[PDB]
Amino acid sequence: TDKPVVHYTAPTPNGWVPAILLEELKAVYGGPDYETVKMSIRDADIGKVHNQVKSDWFLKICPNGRIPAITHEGFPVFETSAILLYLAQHFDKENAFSRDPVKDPKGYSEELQWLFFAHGGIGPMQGQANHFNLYAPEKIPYAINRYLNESKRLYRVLDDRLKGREYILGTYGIADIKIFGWARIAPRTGLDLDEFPNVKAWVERIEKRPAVQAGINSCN
Amino acid sequence: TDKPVVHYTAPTPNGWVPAILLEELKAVYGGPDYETVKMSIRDADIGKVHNQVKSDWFLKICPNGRIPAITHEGFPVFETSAILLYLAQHFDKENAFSRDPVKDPKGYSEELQWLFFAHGGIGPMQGQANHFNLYAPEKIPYAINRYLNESKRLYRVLDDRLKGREYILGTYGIADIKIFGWARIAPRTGLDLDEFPNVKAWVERIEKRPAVQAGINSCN
Ligand SMILES: N[C@@H](CCC(=O)N[C@@H](CSSC[C@H](NC(=O)CC[C@H](N)C(=O)O)C(=O)NCC(=O)O)C(=O)NCC(=O)O)C(=O)O
Ligand SMILES: N[C@@H](CCC(=O)N[C@@H](CSSC[C@H](NC(=O)CC[C@H](N)C(=O)O)C(=O)NCC(=O)O)C(=O)NCC(=O)O)C(=O)O
Repeated sequence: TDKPVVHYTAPTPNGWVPAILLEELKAVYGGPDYETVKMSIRDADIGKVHNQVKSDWFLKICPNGRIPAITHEGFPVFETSAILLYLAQHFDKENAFSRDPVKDPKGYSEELQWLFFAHGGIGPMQGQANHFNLYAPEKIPYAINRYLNESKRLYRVLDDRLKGREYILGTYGIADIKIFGWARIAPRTGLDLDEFPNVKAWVERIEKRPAVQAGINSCN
Repeated sequence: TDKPVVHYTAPTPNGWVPAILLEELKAVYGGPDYETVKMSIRDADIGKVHNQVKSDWFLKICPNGRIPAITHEGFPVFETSAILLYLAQHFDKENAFSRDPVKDPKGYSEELQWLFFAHGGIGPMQGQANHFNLYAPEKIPYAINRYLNESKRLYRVLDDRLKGREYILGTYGIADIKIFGWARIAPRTGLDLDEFPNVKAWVERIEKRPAVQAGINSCN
């Protein structure tokens, strides 16, 4: 009775996103279902909790010792954007949320470019902004300013891409889902989404999807 | 003298990597030939040099205003890893350096996972280590140590992956190429590669390849 997909996750800008896609897929195709394994991302739990991202058994699934990761009938996939691509290729047969590499090589490339932009830019830089507010023991203005300025620059790139559209590649798909995990916590990072009104409306359009709520809530 | 790919680049851990793949492809297939446009990545040059990453004309090719980017018969691709994937899909017809998404969905997924690992882990974090240790106008020991330590953690993940192997996914390919651009300057960043002897031997075997040297040199 095991589900075909197991999602190892935590309620975070990265952990929400495969669950969002899984719920979107279910709403369209009727499946697949998934099992959720809630993992500790607290360094104070290292060694002493089985479901903890540094525990060795989990490194066989995600060698980086971070969430999210999935297994699909035993096959492991780590890194948010790679998980989204995997799930789309295996379950999104009508291309509702993703572009086909064979029939749409240029559109597929576009999708990869925006995923990699988020994966190398928004996620890392907004995460460093969060680091220097929440976790660094001292206030370090050089670093706080560096990462807030860089996050603002990246959100301007995103806002400009959203001008004249409702979604990054026109129709809602996995590039929106990846970025949305971070964009919905942008205010708490110190960005003003009212300064990026295309981004703000896009976050609101996605937040109101029932599958998005179900995916976020599955991580709690 | 036809050049169907134009590579907008600079001699940097990201700039080298598409040129390396282009030269690997040229050695196996006899093409594609390419033009190199050397771009200033310096803020001091903004508005003062035509070939500068924040120039409006370039934002039409790379909306993030960073190198590398390519055009292929006019079609733009930005983000190192997305460029590698595009060039592989379009020119690596015998899959000498890359896995096919249709014929090898598992291997293709693994390749994406390691590219995304590098793109969200090694490049961003080693780039921050370089910023604080090498380029910032003030020395901030907390930040230097944070990003040197995180780089070391990421290199330990890579070193353990390379145990028992010569290349990340068995045969040399685009996942190695992506990380190699950063790993070859790890000593400069501040990592002692003797502490990562699998990474060290892997850097050495890749550095010796004539196509690698040709790609690196093309960015000067
Ligand atoms: N590139 C990976 C990133 C996954 C990731 O960062 N997972 C986090 C929780 S998401 S919460 C956001 C996360 N922050 C952290 O993980 C903070 C702790 C970390 N050790 C540090 O020192 O920064 C971050 O900034 N991410 C940057 C990015 O997405 O590029 C995790 O498991 N952390 C546990 C641990 O590190 O032990 C992906 O896309 O899947
Ligand atoms: N994710 C992109 C990154 C491309 C990139 O960083 N390009 C750099 C040169 S490569 S040199 C390595 C680069 N450092 C820089 O670009 C230093 C300047 C920057 N503004 C800063 O303050 O961080 C870096 O750390 N990159 C992190 C990563 O790869 O994730 C660039 O054009 N800089 C000009 C500019 O910013 O105006 C990719 O993979 O293509």
